[PDB]
Amino acid sequence: IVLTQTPGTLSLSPGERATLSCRASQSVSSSYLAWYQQKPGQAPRLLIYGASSRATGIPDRFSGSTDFTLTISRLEPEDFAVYYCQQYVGLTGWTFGQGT
Amino acid sequence: ASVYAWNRKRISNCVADYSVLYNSASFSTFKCYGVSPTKLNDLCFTNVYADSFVIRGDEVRQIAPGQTGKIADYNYKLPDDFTGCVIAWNSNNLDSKVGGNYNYLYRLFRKSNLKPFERDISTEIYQAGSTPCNGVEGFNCYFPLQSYGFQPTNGVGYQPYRVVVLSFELLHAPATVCGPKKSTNLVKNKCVNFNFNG
Amino acid sequence: VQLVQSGPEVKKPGTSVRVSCKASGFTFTSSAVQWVRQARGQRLEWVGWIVVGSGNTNYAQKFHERVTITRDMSTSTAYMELSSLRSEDTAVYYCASPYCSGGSCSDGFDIWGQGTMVTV
Amino acid sequence: AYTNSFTRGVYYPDKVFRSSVLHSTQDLFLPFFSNVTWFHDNPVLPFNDGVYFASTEKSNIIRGWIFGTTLDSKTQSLLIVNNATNVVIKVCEFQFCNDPFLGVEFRVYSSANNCTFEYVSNLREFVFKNIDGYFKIYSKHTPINLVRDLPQGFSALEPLVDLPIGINITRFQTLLAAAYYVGYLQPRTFLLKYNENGTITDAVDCALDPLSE
Ligand SMILES: *[C@@H]1O[C@H](CO)[C@@H](O)[C@H](O)[C@H]1NC(C)=O
Ligand SMILES: *[C@@H]1O[C@H](CO)[C@@H](O)[C@H](O)[C@H]1NC(C)=O
Ligand SMILES: *[C@@H]1O[C@H](CO)[C@@H](O)[C@H](O)[C@H]1NC(C)=O
Ligand SMILES: *[C@@H]1O[C@H](CO)[C@@H](O)[C@H](O)[C@H]1NC(C)=O
Ligand SMILES: *[C@@H]1O[C@H](CO)[C@@H](O)[C@H](O)[C@H]1NC(C)=O
Repeated sequence: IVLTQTPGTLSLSPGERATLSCRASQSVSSSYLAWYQQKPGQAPRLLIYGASSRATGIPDRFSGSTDFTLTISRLEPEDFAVYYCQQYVGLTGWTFGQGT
Repeated sequence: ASVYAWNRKRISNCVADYSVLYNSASFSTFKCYGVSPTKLNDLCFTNVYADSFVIRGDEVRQIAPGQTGKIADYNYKLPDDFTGCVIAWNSNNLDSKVGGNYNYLYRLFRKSNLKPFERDISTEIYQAGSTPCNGVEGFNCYFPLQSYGFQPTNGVGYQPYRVVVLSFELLHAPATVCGPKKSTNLVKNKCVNFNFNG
Repeated sequence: VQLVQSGPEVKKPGTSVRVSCKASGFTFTSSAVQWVRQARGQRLEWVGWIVVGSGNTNYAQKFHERVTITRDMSTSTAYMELSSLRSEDTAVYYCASPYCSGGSCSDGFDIWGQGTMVTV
Repeated sequence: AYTNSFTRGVYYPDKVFRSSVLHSTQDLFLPFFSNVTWFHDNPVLPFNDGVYFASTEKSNIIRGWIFGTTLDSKTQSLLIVNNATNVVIKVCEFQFCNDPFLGVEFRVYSSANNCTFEYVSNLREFVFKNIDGYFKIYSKHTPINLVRDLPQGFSALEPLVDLPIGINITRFQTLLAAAYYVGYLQPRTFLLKYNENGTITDAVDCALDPLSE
């Protein structure tokens, strides 16, 4: 599959809320879409899995939900990262979006 | 049979010539539990169950009471108080194929461990996560079985072994399976200590 | 619960690189490992993955023909080898797995390696 | 209907040769001059300590039996069918017909799961008893010169089989394609008269009356 990640850049001051979006090229099960947070220079970590569930260690600053989203209820200095969506439907065709 | 789906043959109402199995050099494994391998003929049972299957060499060690592992827990489990003999031999030249004999499968994924002599032959895709697989393999959706790549070029630990486990069961019954009886020449016109049947 | 990735590599074009990650603190043998790569300043790309239990693999179509993923349970380690290396393969390689305890696994890749650079 | 068992139902207690001796033994025997049921059909009958059976067919219509408890596949049961040249004895969790029969077609059972045992080998008399796990069958086949009766004569039935089957028998039923009699054995004492050739030629039922006693 091909996943489209928008916006290309999300510029927003700390203390505010952010909206991120991932678009599938076909209808897919929400159960296989996950969101990752990549702090530059580091490996990414899982935030949301199954489209709507929080990963262990993820604060309530973040929440989950062809169009899937990631919501950041509030931004702290450590929440400035490039976000990616990843799809695991089936055995192959797995992929990541371009990165917010 | 595949180890995940072992073949149980019931032996009853017959004479068990255990001496053949014991005496031959065809076996690499002959592990007797609760019984003596040279006295098997004198042990009468209601039922003898022969569980027949193929596993790889490294897994032969799992066919025993008190053992754990992929075979002991998900395919063919023996009870801690197992009574009987485990007989096995190298079958590399019988089962292995040049391109790999993949007709033999074992269970890798299961919700829980097997009970002693439980035979679970389900092929349902194993759900490792909380997401229903619905017949589709993928992340956290794995087929529970995998084949053995049995080949003539494999090292011993990966060669096939044929395993037959003879489980000895004594019930509130006549005990119909016993070994062959000793007999000697009849001696007439002399005092002898005799035994005619009973 | 950590997945420890091997150090950096420098290889010539036309050759091959081997990278690996060791699992510790979790049930590696009931898990799965995916491999991804990221060039500096670029997006994270999927390379392929392996189911540790079954050893079955699948790959991204763009790498498929020249990439092999395997594992050895005795050292709790997942391996990936990339052949016919190109200069475009200069990237940081990452590995990841779900957390597993016996037969119960997480629903996403929570455990990640630190990232290792391969230069071609 | 009922009839007089007279002096029938005696069998050789064991596999022992005895010559010109009167031997006193207690075992399950059909009491002399006991009351036995005369059947013309094949309903399910109880099996107590053991059963005495007799039949008088010239066309060999009655040729089998069912023994067990539930007879509906819940427990093990014994099916015996004596057809043509091969009599088959089989023990399985049979699911029997509610009205089993043989034709002149086979409709005895619809299922036979978890089989544990199988063996194949005028006036006809049989004794069926289950002692300590062995189902012992005794039999005799003699001429018949009566049309609707049980002849007042004497023969001891010889052991046929001793099936080593762990079967609980509380009920039984006959199988037919004719008339038969059913009696029950009791733990009575008999004085058995042996001849010089090891056969039983006569017997006394010790509980019949004060003279026999
Ligand atoms: C058997 O008992 C019944 C009474 O229930 C009696 O009418 C019948 O005559 C008896 N038959 C014999 C042979 O004693
Ligand atoms: C008697 O009937 C049984 C039915 O199970 C059959 O198998 C057997 O061959 C028959 N005997 C003869 C002599 O045909
Ligand atoms: C089958 O018969 C054996 C006795 O020979 C018994 O132990 C076993 O439980 C029976 N199987 C079933 C499913 O009832
Ligand atoms: C018959 O049933 C009793 C239980 O009422 C049991 O103790 C006995 O062993 C059974 N006998 C056979 C031959 O199954
Ligand atoms: C016993 O057998 C002999 C033959 O050896 C025979 O002549 C004799 O009449 C028989 N006696 C009886 C009572 O059967």
